[PDB]
Amino acid sequence: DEAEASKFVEEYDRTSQVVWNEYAEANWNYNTNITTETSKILLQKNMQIAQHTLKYGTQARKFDVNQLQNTTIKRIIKKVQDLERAALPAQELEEYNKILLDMETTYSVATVCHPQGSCLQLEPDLTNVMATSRKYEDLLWAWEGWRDKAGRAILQFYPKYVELINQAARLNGYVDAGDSWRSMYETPSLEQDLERLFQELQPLYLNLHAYVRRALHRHYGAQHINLEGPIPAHLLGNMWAQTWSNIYDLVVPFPSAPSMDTTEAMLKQGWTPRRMFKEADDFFTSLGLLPVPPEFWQKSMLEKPTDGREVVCHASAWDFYNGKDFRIKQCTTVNLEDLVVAHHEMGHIQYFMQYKDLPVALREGANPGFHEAIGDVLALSVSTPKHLHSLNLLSSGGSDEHDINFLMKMALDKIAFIPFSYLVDQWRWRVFDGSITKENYNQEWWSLRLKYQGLCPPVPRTQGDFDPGAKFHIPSSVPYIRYFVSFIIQFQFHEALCQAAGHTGPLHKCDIYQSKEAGQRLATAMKLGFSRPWPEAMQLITGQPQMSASAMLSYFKPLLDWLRTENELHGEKLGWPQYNWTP
Ligand SMILES: *[C@@H]1O[C@H](CO[C@@H]2O[C@@H](C)[C@@H](O)[C@@H](O)[C@@H]2O)[C@@H](O[C@@H]2O[C@H](CO)[C@@H](O[C@@H]3O[C@H](CO)[C@@H](O)[C@H](O[C@@H]4O[C@H](CO)[C@@H](O)[C@H](O)[C@@H]4O)[C@@H]3O)[C@H](O)[C@H]2NC(C)=O)[C@H](O)[C@H]1NC(C)=O
Ligand SMILES: *[C@@H]1O[C@H](CO)[C@@H](O)[C@H](O)[C@H]1NC(C)=O
Ligand SMILES: [Cl-]
Ligand SMILES: [Cl-]
Ligand SMILES: [Zn+2]
Repeated sequence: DEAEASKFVEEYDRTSQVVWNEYAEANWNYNTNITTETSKILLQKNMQIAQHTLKYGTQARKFDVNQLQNTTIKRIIKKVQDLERAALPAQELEEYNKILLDMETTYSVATVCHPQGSCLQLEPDLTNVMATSRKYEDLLWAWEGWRDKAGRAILQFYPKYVELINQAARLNGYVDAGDSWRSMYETPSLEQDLERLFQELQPLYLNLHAYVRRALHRHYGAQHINLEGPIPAHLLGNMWAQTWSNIYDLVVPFPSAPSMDTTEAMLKQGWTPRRMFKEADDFFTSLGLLPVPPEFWQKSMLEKPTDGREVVCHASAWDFYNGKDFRIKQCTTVNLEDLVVAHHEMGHIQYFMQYKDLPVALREGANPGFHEAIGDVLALSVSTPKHLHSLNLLSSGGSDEHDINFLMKMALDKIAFIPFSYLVDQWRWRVFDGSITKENYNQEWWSLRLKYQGLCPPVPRTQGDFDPGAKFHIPSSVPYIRYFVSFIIQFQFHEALCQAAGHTGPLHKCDIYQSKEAGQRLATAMKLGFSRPWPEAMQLITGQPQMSASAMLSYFKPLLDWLRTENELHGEKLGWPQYNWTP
């Protein structure tokens, strides 16, 4: 048993390093160069990695894991027993691989055209319309057009995708794909834990929602906003209304305290995508954390190519499983939003670099939420008016009015995201368990959009619509609950790191730049990779083991007080009791 187990793990690790590296190369080549040739080569490398996964997975299942002495070895073998998609018979596997490729390509190439006129891509064109347009009809054209072209096109693939991903999950001992995905957390209480955290953020979200709804009523008119109903989904400055910070101009608490056009500041000062990533790299090293290798700068795709290549523009970070080659792929735009995204992606890279010496099976975050949180933690400090001023992107600080303005800007991103990030996998888990059929995909999506976010579609949906498909993570088959987890725990990390850095005063005023004490907490946790259950890494960072909304609540407490006073004086009804309302 124990000698065979150790040898197996050693053999698994050295062979996986080679196969995964080769696969990552082909995957990268496709993602940064969408052609028939790179598609063919990718689909072929799929079969190579599946061969390897089957070989070692079949072998791993011969071990009685719960009868093994060593913890690290037992944990590796348990994981290898899960073949994931390689559990599918050859015919279903090739079909599944092709479906995944087809969905990603469809989404990444979709355009929205005026007749006899120009065609708009999602990045940057439609994103910019959603962020900057203040015309109801122009916002609707982009919102609907994007769903018409990307969402509807995904529908033909989705039922078969569901069938095949569920089949793979069952062949690996799970009840469905949702079961398989949730198991990434190793937390039996997950669904209830997440529900409790969501409920805790309700007073803050409802108050933000009511305040923003009033400001939209002001701008877009009484005929288009029901002050007791859900908010039309196209008015929040973002394609998915998942973050609302682009309508800051419509909702400024104290318009007498003006803040700098940060984008114009970045453009004027000649900021480029490369500069944005260099500044992120500097923040990590200021903490005593690792710099990205010279290779990163050579091989990364940090901006949309202009040589005619079709690419997957959605930001992502890549581990090539050799401990040397790490890359980011991002169609970076020069603005504050993408500066935050650059930091998020550099957090993934930092995690890769930190756990690079673990066996490849353990080269994952403590849970998927941890991997998402790292970059966002640093970005919280980056976002402070004090720090932005030090980058010469803001002029100031430290009036109460500028303070509530700052908290509002942060809430529009961080608070608004809470119900959306909770909502995506509530929908998918119910698709995977068979409670939502292909007949009810869209209707149940909107039911949840209403229930959790208090949003309504600006135009009634019809048969053939598949709005979930217009969101990257759906055709791309990337689990989403990690983002909800991330947003809760990143505030816990911020609080702990700030304490470790000797910050006193309001949490939202903390900037951990150059804190070696903060860097050390992060490094120790990240080095664990997936080697221990996640509460150990939580414990290392925060001095306790639990997920908790208390840090986020504390961060936003002065804003909650302000919102309650403001909403009360205008007599807002919190929530959307007129829930059937649409515009
Ligand atoms: C359970 O098994 C794990 C895994 O073991 C490893 O993989 C197996 C498949 C097999 O190949 C086996 O031989 C191999 O060890 C054990 O985890 C390892 O534990 C050791 C000792 O704790 C770790 O050794 C460190 O190695 C790293 C570099 O690889 C060094 O940084 C470090 O070097 C020194 O540390 C000492 C501290 O005493 C200092 O004096 C020095 O300054 C220097 O820093 C260690 O030598 C090793 O990293 C672990 N490997 C993995 C993969 O986790 C584990 O010990 C076993 N547990 C039990 C209960 O036996
Ligand atoms: C894009 O992919 C094609 C395969 O069709 C390849 O020939 C070409 O070299 C690639 N271009 C770049 C920029 O690498
Ligand atoms: Cl939608
Ligand atoms: Cl996840
Ligand atoms: Zn991420």
